[PDB]
Amino acid sequence: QEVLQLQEEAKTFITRENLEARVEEALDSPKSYNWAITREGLVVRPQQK
Amino acid sequence: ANHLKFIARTVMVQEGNVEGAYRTLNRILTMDGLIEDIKRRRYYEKPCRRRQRESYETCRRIYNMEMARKINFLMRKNRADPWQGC
Amino acid sequence: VESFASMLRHSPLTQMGPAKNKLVIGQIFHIVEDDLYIDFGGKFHCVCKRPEVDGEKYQKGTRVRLRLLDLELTSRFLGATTDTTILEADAVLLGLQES
Amino acid sequence: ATPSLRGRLARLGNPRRPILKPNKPLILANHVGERRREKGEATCITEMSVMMACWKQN
Amino acid sequence: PRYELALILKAMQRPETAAALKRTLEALMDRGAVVRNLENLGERMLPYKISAHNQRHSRGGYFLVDFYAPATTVESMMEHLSRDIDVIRPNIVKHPLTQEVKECEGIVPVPLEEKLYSTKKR
Amino acid sequence: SSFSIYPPIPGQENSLRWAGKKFEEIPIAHIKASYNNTQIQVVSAAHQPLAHASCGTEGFRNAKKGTGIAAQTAGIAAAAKATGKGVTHVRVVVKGLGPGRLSAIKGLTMGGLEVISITDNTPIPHNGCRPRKARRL
Amino acid sequence: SNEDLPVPMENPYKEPLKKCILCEKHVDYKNVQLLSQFISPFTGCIYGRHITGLCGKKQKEITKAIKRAQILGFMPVTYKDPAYLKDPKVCNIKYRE
RNA sequence: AGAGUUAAAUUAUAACUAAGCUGUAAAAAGCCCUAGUUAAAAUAAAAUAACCCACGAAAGUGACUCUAAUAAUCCUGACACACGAUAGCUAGGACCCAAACUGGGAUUAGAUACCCCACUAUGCCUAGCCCUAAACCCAAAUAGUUACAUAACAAAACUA
Ligand SMILES: [Mg+2]
Ligand SMILES: [Mg+2]
Ligand SMILES: [Mg+2]
Ligand SMILES: [Mg+2]
Ligand SMILES: [Mg+2]
Ligand SMILES: [Mg+2]
Ligand SMILES: [Mg+2]
Ligand SMILES: [Mg+2]
Ligand SMILES: [Mg+2]
Ligand SMILES: [Mg+2]
Ligand SMILES: [Mg+2]
Ligand SMILES: [Mg+2]
Ligand SMILES: [Mg+2]
Ligand SMILES: [Mg+2]
Ligand SMILES: [Mg+2]
Ligand SMILES: [Mg+2]
Ligand SMILES: [Mg+2]
Ligand SMILES: [Mg+2]
Ligand SMILES: [Mg+2]
Ligand SMILES: [Zn+2]
Repeated sequence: QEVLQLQEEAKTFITRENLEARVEEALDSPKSYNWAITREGLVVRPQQK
Repeated sequence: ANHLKFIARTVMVQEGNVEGAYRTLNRILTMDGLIEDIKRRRYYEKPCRRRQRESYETCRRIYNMEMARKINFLMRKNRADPWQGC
Repeated sequence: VESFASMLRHSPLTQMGPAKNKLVIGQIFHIVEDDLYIDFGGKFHCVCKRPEVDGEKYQKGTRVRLRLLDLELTSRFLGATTDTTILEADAVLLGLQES
Repeated sequence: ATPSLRGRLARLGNPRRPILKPNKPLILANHVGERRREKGEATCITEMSVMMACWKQN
Repeated sequence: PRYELALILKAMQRPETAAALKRTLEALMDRGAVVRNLENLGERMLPYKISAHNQRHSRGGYFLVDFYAPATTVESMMEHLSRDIDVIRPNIVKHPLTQEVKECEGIVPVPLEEKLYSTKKR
Repeated sequence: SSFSIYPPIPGQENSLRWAGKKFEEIPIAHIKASYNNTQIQVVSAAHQPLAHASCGTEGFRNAKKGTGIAAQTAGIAAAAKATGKGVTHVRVVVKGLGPGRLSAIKGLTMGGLEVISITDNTPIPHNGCRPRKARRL
Repeated sequence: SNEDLPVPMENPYKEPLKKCILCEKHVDYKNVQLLSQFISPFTGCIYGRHITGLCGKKQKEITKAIKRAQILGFMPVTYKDPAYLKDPKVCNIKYRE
């Protein structure tokens, strides 16, 4: 399973060709790692702003 | 020093009463131990001496904590006694 | 003849399971000013305060509805060999025996 | 919640090294202590100083 | 994913940023790395003022680079990012997705400790 | 009435003024309250010093300038010299833990000056230099 | 041959164990929001268990994540970042009374 | 153990502003090439978390990152082997701050002390020595039991 999984993920890695495209791609798409918790044990996410 | 100024340990006074704002500040600092820390850093305190303090404090806290717990548990039974002059 | 085990197994006090949050029926056998001494039938009486609503309806002999928290209030404290008993039970007085 | 007592005191059974060395044994006593009377500080000092300024001036 | 590169870049325009990211990743692939992904956490005001390369910096762009690399090479990449004047501050952490979460089964309550003292009657 | 204890961040649209100025434009009253003496300096938002008054400047001498009274007197003085140069409102920054802390603050108010925010910036090392040894060996 | 005698089973009634707000969440130095919850707004101190109320495991994860963030330059050290002031308040401390 | 890094302080150093600053139970001496604010490398030390109790054989270890890594299919065992807090020694480098010594100031009958100010060896890094501590949890290692059973106190009593 691990080898197959990595076999899949490898399609997506950054290479000498993808460099130009991928970089310009990532410069377009900001991501957040941010989220908060509630006293209940619940996750709260910011993107609803 | 490299942080932005005025965002920290800052209280804004309300309706111009300053004594109250200051009280609030002092409570903030007491609560976070900043006051005890400031006071304790005036002189140095050698490591063994500090070890001893921490241990004494924790003992003290355990005892006060537990005594308090027994007070609040026993508290019901302070009511007027039913059986008087039995 | 009924073996003790047989009795214990079917008793209402065994039926209850854990006594936390159980609705129960209890009866007031003693009063000091606001203090109602309620026997709900287990072991120790509990003691609750006379409510504000219909205060005079609570009299020695009355029956009331209780929410049982603890069957006996007991704890161990720092340095003690055994627990300490308050010799009381913990209950919340709900209302009186709606009937 | 009370701080943990497990492993803390130095005992024949305890594997590790002491955390607390209690000065006197941790056993709840049967009485509490008597409340400490408040240390006094001077009173009216502000009004005094204001009056003293008023005098020095006039 | 094996290592995580936390890049804080000097805040600049589009092309120059893109350039810095490109040359950075290239350096990574030359120290023998395999780059999995490139993430952009945006540009913000830095939490405090950061002094690097005779500049005192206020804002910065944030990026993550997940990559696999031979253990030997972290020192090398580190050296490299050190002397790049476009990097505000570099760091390389073991990728947080390698460590897996064990299960808090819950909080085991700790009973008060007993028999700390003998049965002496005072 | 919603009143936040927390100050108004610079990047925020937040509208509060005191005599038409933003929270940032208001002068700063620095107060260093140290065990033998208290010093006060009122300064521009842009950090040009407006006024300076200390317990020493106020003509107390060695031990007396430790006390609260002294501190208050320095406060009043500072505030006078300040209002001369036309500062109505001021944000207090209290540096140090001393006998003169509170006193110099409410001396700033007594002396006809208005305190909006009161900040404590006391050096708290996160363990830099080792302080001098304890008294009475 | 008495059928009414008790059976040596484990306690059926026994409650589940209470959980840290985070049991099986993932604390990551990269999100300063979650972290900045367990800080004092005025000082920047990290709160204790007796405030945050965490499994020792998580209190530890939180501490380490905080310090990591603070030095990698994600999160400010001396004050809670003002943005996150109005997020939900998990901790038990009361300053203003 | 290596290598890399730094938030809070602190300081060289300028820029304004003020005449004082420092210092005590109280003073004096010291400094005014000082003080407050604004800027700042190096050095050293590692708030809070920790009301936690983990790692290491012990001594010890609690800023961050990465690399290497925590003997034994696990009985006891030296004078043999390898380590071992602080202080101290040798050589080279560092020096913020602390500080034996010493010099000033008080105190006192005296004060070769306690208190105040300066400053040094030293505390740091590299390399080598030195092998000592109330190195004490004053409780040997490994398996066990809670039976019999109170000198006293303390951290209950015991078997192999
Ligand atoms: Mg061990
Ligand atoms: Mg003793
Ligand atoms: Mg001695
Ligand atoms: Mg710094
Ligand atoms: Mg130098
Ligand atoms: Mg003189
Ligand atoms: Mg630290
Ligand atoms: Mg082993
Ligand atoms: Mg052996
Ligand atoms: Mg040695
Ligand atoms: Mg040495
Ligand atoms: Mg030398
Ligand atoms: Mg020296
Ligand atoms: Mg000195
Ligand atoms: Mg002398
Ligand atoms: Mg070395
Ligand atoms: Mg030792
Ligand atoms: Mg011995
Ligand atoms: Mg042996
Ligand atoms: Zn948990």
